[PDB]
Amino acid sequence: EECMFKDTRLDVLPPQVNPLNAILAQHTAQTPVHRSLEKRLWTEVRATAVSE
Amino acid sequence: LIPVSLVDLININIIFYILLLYTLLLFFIPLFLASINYTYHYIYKYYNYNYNFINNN
Repeated sequence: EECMFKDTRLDVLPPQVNPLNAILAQHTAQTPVHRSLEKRLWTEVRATAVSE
Repeated sequence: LIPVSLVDLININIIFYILLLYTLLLFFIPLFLASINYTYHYIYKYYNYNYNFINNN
């Protein structure tokens, strides 16, 4: 009843959770493993492309 | 008894009383509505959007 006569903003703060983790986890769960290993090839070939 | 009377049942004088009373009520409604509640002060002070940033690394 005395909510107006308090300062409870510290008792209720916005969480520091990154929602991106929930997104990337759903991304890996849907993909297979050989595509995960392929991404290491896509990155490596991109490095050699920038090198040449 | 005096108040036991059919003349006092539809008394035009009391009807004038009611008329003037509620016309004045209508005139003064915008002053009766002029009381302040402190709820939007609370909403401004306590509503805190999430200020944390995204950091993939």
